[PDB]
Amino acid sequence: AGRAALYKEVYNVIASDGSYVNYRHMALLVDVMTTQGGLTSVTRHGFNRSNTGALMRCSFEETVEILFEAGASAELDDCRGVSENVILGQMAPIGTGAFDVMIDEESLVK
Amino acid sequence: RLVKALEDIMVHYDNTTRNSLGNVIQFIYGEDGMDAAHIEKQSLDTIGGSDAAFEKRYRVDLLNTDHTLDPSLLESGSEILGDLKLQVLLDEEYKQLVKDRKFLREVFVDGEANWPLPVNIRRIIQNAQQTFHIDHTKPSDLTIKDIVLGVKDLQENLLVLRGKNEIIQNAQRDAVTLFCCLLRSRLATRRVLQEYRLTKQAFDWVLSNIEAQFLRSVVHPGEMVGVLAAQSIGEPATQMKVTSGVPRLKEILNVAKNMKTPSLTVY
Amino acid sequence: AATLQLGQEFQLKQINHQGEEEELIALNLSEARLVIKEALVERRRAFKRSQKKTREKELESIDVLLEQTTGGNNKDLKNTMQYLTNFSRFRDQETVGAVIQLLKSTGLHPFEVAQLGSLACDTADEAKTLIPSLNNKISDDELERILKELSNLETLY
Amino acid sequence: KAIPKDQRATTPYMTKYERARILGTRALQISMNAPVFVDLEGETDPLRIAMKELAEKKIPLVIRRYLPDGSFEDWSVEELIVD
Amino acid sequence: LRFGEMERDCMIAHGAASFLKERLMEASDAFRVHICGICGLMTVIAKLNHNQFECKGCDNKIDIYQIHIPYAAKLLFQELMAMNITPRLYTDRSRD
Amino acid sequence: GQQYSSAPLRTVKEVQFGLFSPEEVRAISVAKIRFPETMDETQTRAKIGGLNDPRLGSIDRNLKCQTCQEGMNECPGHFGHIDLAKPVFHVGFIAKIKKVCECVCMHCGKLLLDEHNELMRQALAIKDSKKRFAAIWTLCKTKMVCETDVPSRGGCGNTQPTIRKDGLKLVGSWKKPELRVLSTEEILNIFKHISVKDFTSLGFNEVFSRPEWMILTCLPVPPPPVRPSISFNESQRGEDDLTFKLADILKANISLETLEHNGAPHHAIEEAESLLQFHVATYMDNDIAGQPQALQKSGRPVKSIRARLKGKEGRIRGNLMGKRVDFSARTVISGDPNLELDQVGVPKSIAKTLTYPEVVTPYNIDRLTQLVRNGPNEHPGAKYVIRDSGDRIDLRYSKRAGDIQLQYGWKVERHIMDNDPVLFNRQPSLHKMSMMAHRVKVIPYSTFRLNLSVTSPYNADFDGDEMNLHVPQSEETRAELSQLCAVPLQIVSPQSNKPCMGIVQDTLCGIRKLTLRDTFIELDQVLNMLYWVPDWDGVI
Amino acid sequence: MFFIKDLSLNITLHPSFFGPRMKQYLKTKLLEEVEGSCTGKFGYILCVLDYDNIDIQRGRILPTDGSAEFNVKYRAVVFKPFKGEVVDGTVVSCSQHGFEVQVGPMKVFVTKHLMPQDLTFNAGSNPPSYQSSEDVITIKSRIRVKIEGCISQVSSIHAIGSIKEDYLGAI
Ligand SMILES: [Mg+2]
Ligand SMILES: [Zn+2]
Ligand SMILES: [Zn+2]
Ligand SMILES: [Zn+2]
Repeated sequence: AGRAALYKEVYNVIASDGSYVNYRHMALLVDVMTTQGGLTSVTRHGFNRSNTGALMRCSFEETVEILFEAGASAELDDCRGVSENVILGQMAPIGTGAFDVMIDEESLVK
Repeated sequence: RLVKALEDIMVHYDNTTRNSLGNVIQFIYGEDGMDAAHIEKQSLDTIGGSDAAFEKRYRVDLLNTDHTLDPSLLESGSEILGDLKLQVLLDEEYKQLVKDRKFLREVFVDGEANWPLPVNIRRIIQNAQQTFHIDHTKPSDLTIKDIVLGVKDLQENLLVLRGKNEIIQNAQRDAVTLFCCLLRSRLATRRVLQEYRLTKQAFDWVLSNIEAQFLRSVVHPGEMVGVLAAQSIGEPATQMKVTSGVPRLKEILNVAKNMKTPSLTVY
Repeated sequence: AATLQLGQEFQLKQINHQGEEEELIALNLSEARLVIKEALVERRRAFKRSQKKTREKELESIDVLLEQTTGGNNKDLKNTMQYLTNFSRFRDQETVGAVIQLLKSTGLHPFEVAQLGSLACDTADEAKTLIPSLNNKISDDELERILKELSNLETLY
Repeated sequence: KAIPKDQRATTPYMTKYERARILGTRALQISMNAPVFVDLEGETDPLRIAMKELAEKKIPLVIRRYLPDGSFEDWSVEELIVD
Repeated sequence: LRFGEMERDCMIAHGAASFLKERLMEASDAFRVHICGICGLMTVIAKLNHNQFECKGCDNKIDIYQIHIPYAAKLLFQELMAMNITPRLYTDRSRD
Repeated sequence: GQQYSSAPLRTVKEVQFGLFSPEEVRAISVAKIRFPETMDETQTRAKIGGLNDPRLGSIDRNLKCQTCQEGMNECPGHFGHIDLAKPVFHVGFIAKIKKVCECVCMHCGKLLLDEHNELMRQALAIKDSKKRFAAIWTLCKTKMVCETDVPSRGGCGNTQPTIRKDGLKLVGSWKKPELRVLSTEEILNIFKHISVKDFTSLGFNEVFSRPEWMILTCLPVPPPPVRPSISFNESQRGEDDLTFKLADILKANISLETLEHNGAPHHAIEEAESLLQFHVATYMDNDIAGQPQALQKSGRPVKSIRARLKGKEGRIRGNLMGKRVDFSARTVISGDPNLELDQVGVPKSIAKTLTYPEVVTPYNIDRLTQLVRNGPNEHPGAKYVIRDSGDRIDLRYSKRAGDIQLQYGWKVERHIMDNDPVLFNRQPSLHKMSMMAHRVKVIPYSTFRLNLSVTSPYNADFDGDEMNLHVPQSEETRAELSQLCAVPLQIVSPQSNKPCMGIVQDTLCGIRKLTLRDTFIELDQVLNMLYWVPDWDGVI
Repeated sequence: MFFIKDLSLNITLHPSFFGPRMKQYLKTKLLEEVEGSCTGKFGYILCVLDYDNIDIQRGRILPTDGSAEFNVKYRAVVFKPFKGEVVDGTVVSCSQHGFEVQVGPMKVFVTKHLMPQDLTFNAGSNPPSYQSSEDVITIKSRIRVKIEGCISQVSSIHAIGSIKEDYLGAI
């Protein structure tokens, strides 16, 4: 019921503005706010207080605190996040780079 | 806040929306698996119309004179009348449409029949009539088993998930139920033999076009849907009893413990 | 050092490219020459197959015929062949099989029997001084016997 | 760990990203003097030649689609249904 | 011109990762550094005029990895090392 | 353009964050840095053993950086250290250490309560480390007495004091009341007596983090590649703020050692200890609340590392997520109905300024040869050549040589001609439609010309609005940019499942009057209307 | 020591080498780089056994440049020195700090301080030779050297030997 009610609340402001937005986007947004149980705020206290990699959380707002807690608690980063691959300066798993291209030597003789 | 809120969310090669850490937000993107660039507003002919119009349209009787079939519609209309098998098939199709009407009554309680769905059937029908020179006062070479079995064979060709297990087929049927109801509504024996007067190559061409466009309306795996949603919500925010607008949006996104106008709607 | 504790890739436990376990292969300067000189022959057959469509002179001449096979970038292997040949006293793989039969009869480590077959000694104290790993792992009389049979297996070529 | 051919349950259609990277890498190889498998109609641009090879499925590549659990599949661009 | 954060977010919205990598490396700044196998820090002294490498404090002269990171990221790592924080980099996945 | 290396090239995967151990700091560093002076006494070179000696990195290009050799464009830098005679605390850990002081005994160094307590048994079952430390802290912060015998255990029993933070210090209160200030050496000793299960039950990993490592003992010294000094006019030389902070740490450390060597006034030792603690604290984080702010001699606050990592447009926002890039042009945009939908009119000066590196192939060897023989002055020309050896020859001063012949495998950089897709953008750019590729059409003047059917997704108007143009420098990113970003491929936006581009302005007002029943056109004008269509079949 | 070990190498090929015969090219490269060179982890690589049954595995395309990367697993005969290892050798170059013994592809050095007291350096001879109380160490002379330490640098390996202990010296 909290989920459906949240969807109604968001949809209301959209329809009030006199605009149309597809069901997909609003559904995705609502679901993200409810996948950890309860209601989760969209804040710097609402996704930087849960693990996603030290870089991904530190990039948004409070950099030094997140980094210090990371080094203190010996945290490990998986480094498949978007911002992480951006910072390191190499290909990320998004779109074209979400798959590797290979070669088949058995196909060259065709 | 919206951009940095929805960023590391994408769709992998399994038609399942999950972030980089593997947390599943949605088992199917948009709960249907369709991109937002191939959806068009369609009308549901199952709920629309009165009961007398519903029974007047979706009943093609062969052994009864209440909703009998006009033999001048098709070439073999003199031999279709009096057949028990085709009448049983018409009973199964009619019962299926009635069950679809009860289901649509339970899903949409507002009474609206216009909803965004993929594949435009009207343009395919018009392109078939203007392509095969289908005009009025032209007997068709189709029968009841060709349209019924044609639709039943087209309903199995619609595939979004490429699995074969129990849960995969259950999610496929539950994700294709509405579209199959729309196809069973627009593809009735009376609607094709009476109004459209489609032939064999025209009907098969319509089936191939519906299946084809359905295979093109599938969302591609690997598309950033979180950023697209954050933009699709943040863009209308620029154009901006209870409080509305930007403050209300702030209270909703921040999930505040107190609202500007805490009101109820007691029914 | 020389205390039966080599590196990581040189440990007693080795793994082949198939995934099975294999013991470390230690070779002395006897069959080690017949294996290089051996494989270079089949390498010459492989070079002449795709082409279709006293003891020192033969050594250097064969090393030239095999130098024509390679791209002139591995002459240290040929100089190593001259080193081994100038320091080798063994010949024929049959006698080498007998030597392995005499080395494996005591139940020692492959590196130890490699240092045994690769060094020319007359007494047991020489083998115990040149090989710090062998000082009490095997009897001295047995080592002297092995050196006697080996002394009968060596022949001036 | 390389799913076999009888268990490949991914979409047989080539996506726009796969076609894009196949045309980009193939055109990059053609620009670097790669053996062309199709007879040219007088083209000079490498991208047009890459699209000419994709139109006849003469591109000698195979896609390693990574699955979210760490596995992958090998769908050759010749068996992939384009468009 | 400045390629800000919103521009990068648009490039992610289009799904082009190669243009993002090229724009954030070759089009701006690209640096090459060497990291050590045991510790993922940039203490590898590189004297490659004679092809020689070391890493101080962990006894390595063989296993040395080469990575291309932007100069700003190297400034971040060096500032973290100046702030008593270890940004150890590993080319292999130990967690699996 | 850097020098080649024989090391294996790999990508960067897992990144581990941990604390710097003092032994590892001493093992990474190369110099001790004892003299607070910047340059040498002769006002030249470097101090050799000071704040910026050749044992670290160097700038000015001409210098070689002794211990890397090579140059400044290659030098990663080198690390120094500072060996203190009195341990100091780190700002970002002052709270955490305090929490540790409220989670462990202050004598026997054992955890308060025990595994026999039910609440501790429930708290230890949590898998999250931060929640474990939180709850265990909530339990141990209440019990202020270790115990020797606990019914169904370590000894001690000494009353655990109350630790309070005050002026970068920790004061302990005993009720017994005896209040004594906890020194850094005592806290560090107690931390040295912490068992494995104790700190591993708090959330520490032996190989990466230690409570003893949380207390600063030796300080790393970053190279000038991090704090680049300046020597302007050879008589106006400016040093960075971190350099002044290192000078303060050296003066306070040497002063404290001198005061602790001969005699002990007990008060000047605490004043020098709080002075060194203040210089290190302000060195790590100058903007610390409840403490005085260090100010430079010019009149501005001291720039710390935390200030470089905290504010906007710093290292994260202005150097990683975003950055100022090359191969771009910004100018005023204007309309042109004679152009196509996806094209954009680029001025000739911009086309001659920006360039694109093309690869020499037997298909365009004659064309690129013509571009070389034309010169950089003419528009159909080139600017630089790149031989297969990875070396760039400029076309300027190359005509003095005479002839330049191209070979297979080279990369000649030409100017932006026609049919070249480049990214077009307009700030703030809140749509994915706000950045779209375009086909370059070379036109004179200085304004970007474009069709008015693209001004609606850009939200622009021809009144002084400037736009940005980025150019790809690779064929792979150009093809991937042409197959994913295009104006025809962005007609129907996925935002509201309707086309975002349409007929706007005078064309929409004119098509209505054209589609009126009273609108009739004569033959002589109809012929020109039908001939104005580009794809007209020619059938009237 | 002359050991045999299965080694793996990553071979890079230019896009111009993608013909059907490319496998041969691989082997070609696999020879030209491996035979004769040296590694600080496995020692001086001598020969490469098993030329017909060379595994090719699967070639992967790295992003830019378009070059092909291969992982080859083969069997090779390599030579790796060890510390405290009795070997034999022949002198090549002579120095006042000691004569440089040649053991296979490795040029070991023997320090003068690591020599007995009776062994003295003689520069008046051509070539300069080390004359002792019974043996004369010349270039063409054969000397049994006991290696004390070895250095394993990348693509470069040098060792230090000695002959002070008993059962050593000239052969
Ligand atoms: Mg304006
Ligand atoms: Zn290291
Ligand atoms: Zn340096
Ligand atoms: Zn206690």
